[PDB]
Amino acid sequence: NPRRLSIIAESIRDATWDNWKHVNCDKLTTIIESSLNVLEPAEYRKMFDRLSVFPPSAHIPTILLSLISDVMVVVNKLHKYSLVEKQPSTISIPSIYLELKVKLENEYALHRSIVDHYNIPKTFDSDDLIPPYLDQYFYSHIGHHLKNIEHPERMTLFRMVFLDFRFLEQKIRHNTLQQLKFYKPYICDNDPKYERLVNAILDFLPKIYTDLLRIALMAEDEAIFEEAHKQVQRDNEGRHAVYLHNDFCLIALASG
Amino acid sequence: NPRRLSIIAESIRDATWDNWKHVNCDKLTTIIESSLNVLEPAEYRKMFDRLSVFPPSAHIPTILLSLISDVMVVVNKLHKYSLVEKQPSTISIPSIYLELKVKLENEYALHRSIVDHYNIPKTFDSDDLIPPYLDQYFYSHIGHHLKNIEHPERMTLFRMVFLDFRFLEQKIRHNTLQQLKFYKPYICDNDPKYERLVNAILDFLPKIYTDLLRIALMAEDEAIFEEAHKQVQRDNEGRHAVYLHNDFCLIALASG
Repeated sequence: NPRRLSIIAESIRDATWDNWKHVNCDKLTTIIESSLNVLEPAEYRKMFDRLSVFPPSAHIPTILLSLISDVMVVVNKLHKYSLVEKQPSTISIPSIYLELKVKLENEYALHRSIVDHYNIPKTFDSDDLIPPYLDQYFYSHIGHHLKNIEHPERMTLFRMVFLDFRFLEQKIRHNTLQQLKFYKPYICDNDPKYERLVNAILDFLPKIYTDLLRIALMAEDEAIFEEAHKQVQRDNEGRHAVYLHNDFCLIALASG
Repeated sequence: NPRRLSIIAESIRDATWDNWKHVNCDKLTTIIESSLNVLEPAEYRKMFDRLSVFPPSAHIPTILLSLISDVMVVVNKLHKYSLVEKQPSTISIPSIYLELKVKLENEYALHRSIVDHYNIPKTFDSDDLIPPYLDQYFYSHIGHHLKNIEHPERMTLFRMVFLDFRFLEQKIRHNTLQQLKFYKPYICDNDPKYERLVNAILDFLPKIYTDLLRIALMAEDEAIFEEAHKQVQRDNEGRHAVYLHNDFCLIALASG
């Protein structure tokens, strides 16, 4: 937006990166909070502060905010102001409102939120490894929250040691790098056995019903086949995001 | 009207079912009451609240309105305002104000109202099993009131054991269709021994003075013949719809 660019440019002359992200946390936050001041604080601001846990680029279902027609009427009026855009039927937030104001101001509800960010995903456990995930939230945003809560859920709920979530993520998303972005920045104290085992998994992961279990059989060195057994019991690079009508291709000299 | 339609569409666009009947409990109930603010609670609103005991869309007799001529002029001026249309002398109620206006707001006058709603039919009892039911109200309301009060009065005045209701309702409605709607859900208050007998007679009911006696004679395991003996002491589906004549007809392909 023009005002953010103008204020950032003016701040830079009096650093291109310090004033770009660090400074102006007390000038821009002033005007955006002045705009915020229109809302009734008791009911609205608290619900807004509940929303800090979401990824900066994220869409929000109604049940999650309900945990954290009253809720839908409330979000309706907050949208009516200019603070929460609803679409048919996830809901998202303006970033200019998202990553600046509530980023600065927050209580320790994060834990009460984040355990709820474990409470409902734990309920989303099915007989098989087919849980009713949400396409954008349960597939993507779950990694942040599961890393936020604790370690042991990392070796179970992200199903990296499992196999089904791979199929779910791949088939529902079209696509792969967006998983790697969650495969690398998600390696915490998950012990030597997994630190390294999931790294061996990740080395193979970019290299590509019965097909998935058969290919898991090859990685016998990893426990992937170990649970592929229970599942059956119960081209280096390829682009498909462009579907059809393509002619020619070529590659950067500088390997870029 | 183009007020409830407009507000319901607004609420739905801002769930087609929650906003249909469940939501708007604060915005369809304010307006449905704000319009009624021109009245007084001493005489009008009190009896109007008492009238909530009646079905969502049905009638009200003069005498039963009396026990729950002053009432007559009261409902006359209420008709004048806009509360209770008076017709020749059955009287019916608007469904909007009976249903969405007074359902949420109700004081515990139901006990006296329903005990009176039992007392009047008990007074409306004869030596034989011919009670002085009014044409429409009593036939369509004694079942509800009996289910409201207790099971033995249902056992008596439903006349599942007696045979006279089977004649009176069928020959005063033309049909037994609504008699089946009485029998099917009104099972709760009795005893399961009576309930299985009512199940058997309910199964017998859609299949079909002295003729009724002969029909009841065939059913020997039920008390209907047992009472039919005192009454005399003291086929397949048939519609009969258009009163002039009928030319052609057919059944839907999907049995629908």
